[PDB]
Amino acid sequence: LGKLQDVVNQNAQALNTLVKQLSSNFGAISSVLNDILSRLDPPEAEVQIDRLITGRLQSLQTYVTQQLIRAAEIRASANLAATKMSECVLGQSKRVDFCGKG
Amino acid sequence: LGKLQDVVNQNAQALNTLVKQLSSNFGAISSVLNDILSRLDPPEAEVQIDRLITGRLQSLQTYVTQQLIRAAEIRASANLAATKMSECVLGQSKRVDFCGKG
Amino acid sequence: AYTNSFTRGVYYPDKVFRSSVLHSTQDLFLPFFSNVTWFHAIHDNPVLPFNDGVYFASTEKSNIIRGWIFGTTLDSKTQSLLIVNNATNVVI
Amino acid sequence: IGINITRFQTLLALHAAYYVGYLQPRTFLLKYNENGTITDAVDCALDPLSETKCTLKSFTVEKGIYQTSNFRVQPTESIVRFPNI
Amino acid sequence: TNLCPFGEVFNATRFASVYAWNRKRISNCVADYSVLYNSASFSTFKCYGVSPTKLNDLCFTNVYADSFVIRGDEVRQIAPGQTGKIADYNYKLPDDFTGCVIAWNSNNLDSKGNYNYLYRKPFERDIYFPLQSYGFQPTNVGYQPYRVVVLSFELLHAPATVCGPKKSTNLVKNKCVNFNFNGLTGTGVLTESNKKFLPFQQFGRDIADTTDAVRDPQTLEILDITPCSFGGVSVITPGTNTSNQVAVLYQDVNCTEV
Amino acid sequence: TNLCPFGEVFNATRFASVYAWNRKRISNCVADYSVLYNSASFSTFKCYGVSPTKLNDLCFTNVYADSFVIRGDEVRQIAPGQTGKIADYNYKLPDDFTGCVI
Ligand SMILES: *[C@@H]1O[C@H](CO)[C@@H](O[C@@H]2O[C@H](CO)[C@@H](O)[C@H](O)[C@H]2NC(C)=O)[C@H](O)[C@H]1NC(C)=O
Ligand SMILES: *[C@@H]1O[C@H](CO)[C@@H](O)[C@H](O)[C@H]1NC(C)=O
Ligand SMILES: *[C@@H]1O[C@H](CO)[C@@H](O)[C@H](O)[C@H]1NC(C)=O
Ligand SMILES: *[C@@H]1O[C@H](CO)[C@@H](O)[C@H](O)[C@H]1NC(C)=O
Ligand SMILES: *[C@@H]1O[C@H](CO)[C@@H](O)[C@H](O)[C@H]1NC(C)=O
Ligand SMILES: *[C@@H]1O[C@H](CO)[C@@H](O)[C@H](O)[C@H]1NC(C)=O
Ligand SMILES: *[C@@H]1O[C@H](CO)[C@@H](O)[C@H](O)[C@H]1NC(C)=O
Ligand SMILES: *[C@@H]1O[C@H](CO)[C@@H](O)[C@H](O)[C@H]1NC(C)=O
Ligand SMILES: *[C@@H]1O[C@H](CO)[C@@H](O)[C@H](O)[C@H]1NC(C)=O
Repeated sequence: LGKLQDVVNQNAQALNTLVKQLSSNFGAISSVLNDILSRLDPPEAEVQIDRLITGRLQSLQTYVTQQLIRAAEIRASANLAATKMSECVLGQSKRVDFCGKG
Repeated sequence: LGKLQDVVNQNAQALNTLVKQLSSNFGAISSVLNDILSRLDPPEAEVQIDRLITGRLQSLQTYVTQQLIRAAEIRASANLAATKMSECVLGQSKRVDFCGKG
Repeated sequence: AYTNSFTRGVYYPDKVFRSSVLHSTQDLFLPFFSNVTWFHAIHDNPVLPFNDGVYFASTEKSNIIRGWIFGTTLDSKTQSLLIVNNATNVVI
Repeated sequence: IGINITRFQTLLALHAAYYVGYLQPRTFLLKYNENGTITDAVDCALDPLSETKCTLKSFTVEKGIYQTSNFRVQPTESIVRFPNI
Repeated sequence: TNLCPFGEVFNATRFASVYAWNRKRISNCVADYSVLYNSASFSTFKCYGVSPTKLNDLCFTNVYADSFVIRGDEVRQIAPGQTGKIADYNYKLPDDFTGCVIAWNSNNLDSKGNYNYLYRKPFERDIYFPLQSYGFQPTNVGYQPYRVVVLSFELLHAPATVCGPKKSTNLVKNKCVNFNFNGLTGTGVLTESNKKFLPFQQFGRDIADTTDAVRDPQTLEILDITPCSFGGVSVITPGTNTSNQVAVLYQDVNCTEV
Repeated sequence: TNLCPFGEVFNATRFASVYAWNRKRISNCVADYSVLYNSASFSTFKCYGVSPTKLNDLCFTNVYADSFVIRGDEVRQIAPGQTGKIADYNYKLPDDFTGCVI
């Protein structure tokens, strides 16, 4: 099941990465947002929070972009599965080595 | 026409979002670039303009990335279409549920 | 007494022309289908609260509704807005 | 004119009805026509359909399912816990 | 063509005690910000939303002159992101203030002592007691009295009423031109138009938040602002390993511009 | 092995009128900037693209010493990005100026 387990592992790894990026300063004095807001008034805190926004947002764009490209790969796999479903479940396929060796 | 009309809608929505993003101030004092330039001398203006550049460029990179992933979808659909042209127009498709049910 | 406002009290939020467009804004608006405190002049006109500001529909055939007063305490220990609309003019 | 307002009162001549309502901070969608005139509006907070109209920036909403918001259970009260030295 | 009252504001007999600072609205006039900025009088002329140099090119719906005396050590407080009890109870510039702060020594004017100089959210005023005063004497250097004016500038969509000494040209139409309307700087093809502004409206806009139309501030006709003619330049070439001759496609523009 | 002519700069008998400030080129010599930086003679030593510590490790195709007198209130003006009548008419620094003000 290495294929499916890798799709699951990739999604879980990407989510664990996305979550772990909340531990990252990106140059702000903490990565836990309530630290900045409990320590700092808005004129200062806007500077620090812009870095957390920027870093978290850049991480989120990164995650979503990996997911869009992965979604295209899954969609190609879905279209391939749909085609084996059509040609080989709902049919028999003459395409050599399309529906298993033989 | 939901497929083609949604492709038109998607592209127009991507453009309209990219266009709206010109009005988003990205933490600069204003989003009208000529207003910044007619308010401020370069020692000040360059920070404000650089925030707008960083925002607009990031928005543009976003739009182009969305368009590259969408162009890959459209190209996969174009290769699919070209194959239905080659197999079903110029030929007959033996491949179950490739060119219509039945 | 009471009635329903329906879709009323909408105004131009800014002095910018826009056309054939579904623009969106946030402002102090009379909420849609909110409750309307329909006063009468029968045989009185109390001081109201202003809250976040007011809407004031006032159907007429007499032209006797001719002014408004606004402010904090309306009692000379404050400056207080007065409006009059006497025959032709608006006077403030 | 800068003045602070908490109260108001109409003037009538001693010789009628007036239909006071109250404003609120509300998000809205506005239909400007071809003559740059507002012909229609949506109060976004009114109901889940009106939140949908604002989420799509559209006066028609089509047959479907639209995430208008994230619901969050609100903090009931504030709790303070310091060492009792 | 009216001159603005800055000659009053910067010379007014008593600047107020900072607990209850003066505010003069300025409107319906022309302002020489250059003469103010070039004036030998001012110990500081710090500006925030605009450079004091740029001011004459740009104009405003209104300007508010907040006038008061401070101890000369206090000048720190009269900025976005600055703090103190005076700058809490009885003063505050917002942390995104659009304007200028102009201040100078007034020991020659406001010292006597002068115990009238009582001190205590953005532009808030307030009237146990949180109250204090100075007592300014001619013997007081940052412990002396200083006058300050804050000019806070208004950029609403209404027609401008306070402007720099900029001089209007005639209008030009159907031609790609640089323009400035009341401080709206840009470039485009000004043309008179059928977009019917309602009588209160002063700009017109489209999706981008671009000024797609204006109403001229002297003759109240409505102008479209269509873009100056633009498009990619593409060079059609055979191989250099065949010829050095080329042809140029100017994308979408009309040969009439080229 | 020539020691640089900083005595002819910092110990010049008179410095120039700032409308017409003097410029001295320095070339072909050994410069211990620590002899300057460790001198208590200087009320400020601020640097704008280099740290006065680092100077001994780094070296230059030329150095220009610009030398003049000012009123003590003016010292603010003599930096990149500044404003004031001298900074307008007769001592504008580059807004990316690499060097030190003493
Ligand atoms: C307008 O002026 C009134 C006073 O006439 C202010 O009323 C006070 O409001 C605070 C809360 O904001 C209360 O704690 C006080 O008890 C009120 N005092 C009185 C005498 O009513 C009011 O704050 C002002 N409003 C604004 C927006 O400035
Ligand atoms: C709201 O107004 C309606 C009539 O428009 C009335 O029946 C209802 O009791 C009112 N409720 C409140 C809370 O004012
Ligand atoms: C209205 O009232 C003002 C004074 O409040 C007065 O000058 C004016 O003549 C009055 N009449 C009309 C018709 O405006
Ligand atoms: C626009 O306004 C004109 C009068 O200015 C009117 O005749 C026309 O019917 C209006 N059109 C729309 C769509 O409101
Ligand atoms: C103050 O008044 C004098 C004349 O008494 C005038 O020359 C000066 O220009 C005024 N100040 C300003 C800033 O205009
Ligand atoms: C401006 O002046 C011209 C004459 O020079 C006049 O025709 C026009 O009505 C004036 N416009 C305004 C807005 O006062
Ligand atoms: C390029 O030019 C050389 C001579 O300059 C010629 O021999 C060759 O065939 C040419 N090749 C192509 C691809 O045009
Ligand atoms: C080019 O400009 C002329 C007017 O100068 C116009 O008649 C013609 O229709 C234009 N052509 C295009 C392709 O826009
Ligand atoms: C300047 O002269 C003094 C003694 O007059 C000396 O201490 C100092 O080192 C000299 N500086 C330079 C750069 O030669």
